[PDB]
Amino acid sequence: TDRMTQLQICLDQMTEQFCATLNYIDKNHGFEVVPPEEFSNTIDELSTDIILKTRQINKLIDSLPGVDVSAEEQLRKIDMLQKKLVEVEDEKIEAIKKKEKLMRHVDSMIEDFV
Amino acid sequence: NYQYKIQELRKLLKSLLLNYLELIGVLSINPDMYERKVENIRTILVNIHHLLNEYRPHQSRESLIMLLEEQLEYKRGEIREIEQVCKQVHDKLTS
Repeated sequence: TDRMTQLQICLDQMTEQFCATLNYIDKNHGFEVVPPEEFSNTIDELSTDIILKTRQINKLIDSLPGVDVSAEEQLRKIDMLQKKLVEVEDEKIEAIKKKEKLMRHVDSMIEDFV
Repeated sequence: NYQYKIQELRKLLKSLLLNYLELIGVLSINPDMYERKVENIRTILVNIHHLLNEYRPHQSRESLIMLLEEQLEYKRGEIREIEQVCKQVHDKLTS
């Protein structure tokens, strides 16, 4: 699933941001080389993205398909779909049989020069 | 149980943002804790990843169901497409 992948890649980017933050905090000021009013700017811009990423992630999780569905069901829906496939294909052969049967009919009259 | 897994996945995210907000100053947390925090903000992240991975099988079945369904619709499409033609022929022949 793509959504599941976007959720993985998203979580990946956030994990990195937490690291960039932890190490930026930790190393510079142990949270009490860069000036005070400076360490404050970045810290906010770094924690602002982390807040948005948390929203984004929660939305992806919400949009995951079959998120509120169990496994037992998924397996049923797959069996149900396979069965409908067999049927819809039986219908399709019939539809084609007939179309082809008709086309021959026309071809007949035409080659008959009529 | 992939549903319970989505539940805990949502709790961790909560407590993760909590711990961060404290660590980053927004919320209160006395200094000697600065460590417990950072440690938590790592255990939680690992737990999330692990939890997310365990969820893949579920999202794969979904990937299948989407295939199947796409097929099914495509087929029903072809059938419809043919019925149309028959009617169009019927027109050129009747009207």
